[PDB]
Amino acid sequence: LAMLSSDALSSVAYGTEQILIILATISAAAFWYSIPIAVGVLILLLALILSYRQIIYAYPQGGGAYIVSKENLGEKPGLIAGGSLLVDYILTVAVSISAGTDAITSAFPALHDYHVPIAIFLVLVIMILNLRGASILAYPVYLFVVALLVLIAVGLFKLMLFLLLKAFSSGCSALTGVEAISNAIPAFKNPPARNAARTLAMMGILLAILFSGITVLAYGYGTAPKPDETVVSQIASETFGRNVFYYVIQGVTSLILVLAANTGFSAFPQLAFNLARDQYMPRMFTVRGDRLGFSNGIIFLGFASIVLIILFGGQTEHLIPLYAVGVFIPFTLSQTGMCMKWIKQKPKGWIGKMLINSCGALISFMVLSILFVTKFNVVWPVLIFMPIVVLLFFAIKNHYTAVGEQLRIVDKEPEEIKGTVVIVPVAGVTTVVQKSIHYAKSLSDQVIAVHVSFDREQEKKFEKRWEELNNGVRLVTLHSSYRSLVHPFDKFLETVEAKAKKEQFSVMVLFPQFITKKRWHTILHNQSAFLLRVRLFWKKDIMVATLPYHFK
Amino acid sequence: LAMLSSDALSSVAYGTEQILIILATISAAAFWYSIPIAVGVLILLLALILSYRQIIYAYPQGGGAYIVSKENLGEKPGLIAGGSLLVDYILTVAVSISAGTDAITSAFPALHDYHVPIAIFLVLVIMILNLRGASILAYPVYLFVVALLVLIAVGLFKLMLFLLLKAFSSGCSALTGVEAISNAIPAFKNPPARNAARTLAMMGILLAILFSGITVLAYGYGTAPKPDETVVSQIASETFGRNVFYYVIQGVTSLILVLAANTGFSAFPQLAFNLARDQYMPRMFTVRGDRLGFSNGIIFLGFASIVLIILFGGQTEHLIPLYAVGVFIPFTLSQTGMCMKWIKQKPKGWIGKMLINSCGALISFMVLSILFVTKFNVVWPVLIFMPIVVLLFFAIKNHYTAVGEQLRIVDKEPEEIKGTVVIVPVAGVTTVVQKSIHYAKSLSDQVIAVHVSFDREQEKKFEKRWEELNNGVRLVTLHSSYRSLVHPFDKFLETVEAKAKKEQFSVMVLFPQFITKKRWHTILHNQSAFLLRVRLFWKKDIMVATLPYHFK
Ligand SMILES: Nc1ncnc2c1ncn2[C@@H]1O[C@@H]2COP(=O)(O)O[C@H]3[C@@H](O)[C@H](n4cnc5c(N)ncnc54)O[C@@H]3COP(=O)(O)O[C@H]2[C@H]1O
Ligand SMILES: Nc1ncnc2c1ncn2[C@@H]1O[C@@H]2COP(=O)(O)O[C@H]3[C@@H](O)[C@H](n4cnc5c(N)ncnc54)O[C@@H]3COP(=O)(O)O[C@H]2[C@H]1O
Repeated sequence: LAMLSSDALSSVAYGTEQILIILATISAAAFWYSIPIAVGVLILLLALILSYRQIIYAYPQGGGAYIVSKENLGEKPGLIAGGSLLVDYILTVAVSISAGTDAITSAFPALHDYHVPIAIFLVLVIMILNLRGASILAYPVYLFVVALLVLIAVGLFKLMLFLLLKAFSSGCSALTGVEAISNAIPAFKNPPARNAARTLAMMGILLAILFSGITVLAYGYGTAPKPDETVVSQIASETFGRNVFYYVIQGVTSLILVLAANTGFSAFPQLAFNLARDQYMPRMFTVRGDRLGFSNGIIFLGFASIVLIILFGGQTEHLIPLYAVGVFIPFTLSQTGMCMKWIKQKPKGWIGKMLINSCGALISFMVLSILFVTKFNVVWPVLIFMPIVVLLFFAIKNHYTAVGEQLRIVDKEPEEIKGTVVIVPVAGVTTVVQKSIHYAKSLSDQVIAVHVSFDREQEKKFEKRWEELNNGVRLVTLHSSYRSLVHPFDKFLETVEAKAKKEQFSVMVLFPQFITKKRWHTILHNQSAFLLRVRLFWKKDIMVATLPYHFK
Repeated sequence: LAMLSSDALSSVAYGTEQILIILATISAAAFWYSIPIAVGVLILLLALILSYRQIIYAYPQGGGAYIVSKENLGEKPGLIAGGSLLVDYILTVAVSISAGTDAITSAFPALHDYHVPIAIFLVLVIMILNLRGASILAYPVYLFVVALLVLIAVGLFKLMLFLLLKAFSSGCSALTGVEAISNAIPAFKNPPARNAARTLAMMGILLAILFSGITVLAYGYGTAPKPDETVVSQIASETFGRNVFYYVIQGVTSLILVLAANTGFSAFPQLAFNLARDQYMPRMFTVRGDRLGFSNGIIFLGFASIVLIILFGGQTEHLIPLYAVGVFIPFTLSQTGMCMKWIKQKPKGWIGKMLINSCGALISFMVLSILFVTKFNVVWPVLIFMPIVVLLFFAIKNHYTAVGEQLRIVDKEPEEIKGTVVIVPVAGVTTVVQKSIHYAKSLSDQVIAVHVSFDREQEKKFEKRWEELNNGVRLVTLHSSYRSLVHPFDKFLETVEAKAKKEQFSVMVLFPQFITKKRWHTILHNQSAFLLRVRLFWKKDIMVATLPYHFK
């Protein structure tokens, strides 16, 4: 469960802190109310757990909060859930990294001045880790569970209305990672659905225990959220006095928050694939296992997290309502979808599932409404992003539908080709030119070599050296008055294409891609051919073949 | 002259300011010494002018300070001059933009807090202007000349030892733009050499007049360099009292400094071409007039100027010794090269050219030595960049020489090809697939279509739809258990390449590049083919042809 429960188990490092921050606007003595609200949050958690249990039972293939919110409501709610899951992933990496840096700064207060630099550094190291592709993502979660359990144990040993709703919303903001198991069902044992339901029940129990313990410890110690450190940090400090175990707790908390960010990065492509299978995201994302869109997606979430951690300054309190909205819109849409699927169907336990999902959906909608009407000064990014991202999804869907309409219809075959002319541009006669012209002669005749010379005498010397060469292909030296390569070439191209069309031939070009095993010679070599392809050979409907001449 | 004299004529906005800053460490009363040093700088200017006059006479083709410093000394000094000209261009854009922003902030003191933001904004707007490719670059220079001439006139109307060497160096740092005419000789009238010499003489006279007037006005007004504004700004303010004409002077000064930055950007590719013609810079830069390396070069100088304006904070005083070193190393190397060319040859006026170039070279070497031993805390970027850039130039030269050795030698022709097999991967039968397979059948037989299916039933449906299609090409459905596209494909590729080699055939692949006239659909369409080309078709020596299927 660890590799998937990272998000939810790490949420306790800031759930109680958010509750206390919202309850600190009244007075310190109001911290009493942090005890009921917490269990109230747990109540919602119950519903969510129960609700999502049904989802793993409902969709063994693994749908999370998108398939449920698309197959049940319709196109627009499904795309809204998808866009909100995307913003949930961006906020997951942002908030998890911000809280990890805040925990580190709590451990080492001298670093507190450099909060956003270490934050962007952590984002960048996670980006690099997820760009170059385990059991190293399961030890930190178990360490965090053990450390927090023993911290709760020793804390108990030592110990032995609108604003309330705002606190309830900001505390439910500690329930964000529950979607991970519903998204990653297909990664389980032989009974995937039952095993995933069991492990999500274990996740719910463990998260409830951790959150309740942290809240009761915060109540007992009478702690308050200092801008310098988290509430869990204060609990550990007041329980163990900044000893080795306190530093262990801080390091493990930071590690699990980094791990939660990593889970956000590694679970975004699951959303991208679920969307691109429905023609809403680019087809590059359809090949999930080959990691095609993985690099682009990691780049995008890394840059978005950087932007949302610099604009918001790394203060997790100012980013947590954005995260709560981004994770609770999919919650509401998913629970509403489960409710609608239940009412449309007639299963045996119809009434119980009805009531549970309806209660959960109402609670989640109430929470997100409060987040809207309370922290709008930090939730307006949702109101500017969801329209943009959903309109982008719909634009992609419209484009793919138009392409399908203009492509599925097979029509009359084109006119029969009676041969090809292969223009083989040459810089200087080398082994690469010899190989390319040999292959061109293999493909067809009329192998027209062309050299766009920049000097008349050099042109004559090159033509003489060509006449020395034994290849029997006609070569055309085009003189360019200034150091140009496109205009003479495209003039010759127009002439040769007109001649080929009159003789009914298909124009083809060879561009030997000189490849050297050094990974930085690509800027040096064959960078004058990408010019030709981009400029005058992808606008003419002309085949442009590349011969990978390797270097040794 | 304006489009080339922008740099030198804009240097007066900060030359006298630098002189006064260096002379302000003693006392305000030391500003008297700003009068002799200025004319002393003028003396050096004379030599430089004279020296570079000879260069336009020596090299009508246009060599500036690189060809002179390569054809006369040798490889290492020539590459040192090239690298130092590159750092001179980076510092030209950086310092010119920084001084322009400083002049703007002088005009509008409320903007002085946002100095580096407006600086990076100006760098970015010049980058955009020089990325998308006049007479709009000549009016600002003439306006600046007229404004400063009338300012000098009204200023005269109103008015009617180691540290000294440091001031002399920082004042000679106002002589930076002289290289522009020597670089852009070929852009002149029918007698290019004589006309360029005449216009550089006019440049020298005008720059001397402007600098002498500004220095004498600074002496007369007793002005001192305030961190808030330039010396020319103080002159204009004390002469015209922040009237409309003072704002005109400030705006025109900022405009000409922006224009100087633009000249740096637009003259860097001249250096890049002069280097790549000698195999020291990538061959992408050889095609100067077609603007191949222009985009990469503009990107590089823009980012380097951003780095050197953020690290140095936009303070032109802390960037001006870097600029002076970067412009005076090429000065010294060029004058030494002219001296050595004179001594090796035996021209009529041998002794005069000898003495002039020797005096200029000694003065320039002394200036750069003082810049080294005085402002090293801001000149260490040269000491970390010149080794890197010169070693990079030598690495490129070695790589190109090795490639020439391994390529110029034409060897025995490869074995004769007896035909080709064209693998034509297919996603779904469309018009694009029909066109690509028609072209493949045109090229050769054994048109092997392949479909890497992700679902068995979908595979059967696709095969049935193919059998419905009339094309007589064998199709292979490869089943991938997970959503992959490389591994099944490269296994099939290994098998088919082995079969082709046994039958002695050359493997070829077709990848129809779906092009839509929208400039942002490239992320959507045909992004699963770049995967194949990069992953398993540029490591196998397999021709990879792309068919530009346009969209309508
Ligand atoms: N003598 C030499 N010294 C060092 N490196 C050498 C070399 N001869 C070839 N190479 C390297 O091998 C690549 C093979 O270029 P090729 O001449 O086959 O094929 C050329 C030709 O098809 C076309 N092309 C480039 N310049 C051209 C020109 N001036 N006139 C006509 N076609 C040109 O672009 C292709 C690649 O051009 P690019 O020069 O970027 O790419 C060259 C260059 O990177
Ligand atoms: N039914 C449809 N709906 C919407 N857009 C459609 C479409 N059919 C084709 N296109 C668009 O046209 C491009 C032409 O792809 P084609 O199938 O010729 O050529 C394919 C094929 O040669 C290869 N390829 C991609 N997926 C493959 C797969 N699953 N199995 C085998 N080859 C594949 O890569 C080429 C380009 O793939 P990609 O899909 O990026 O590129 C596709 C896609 O962008």
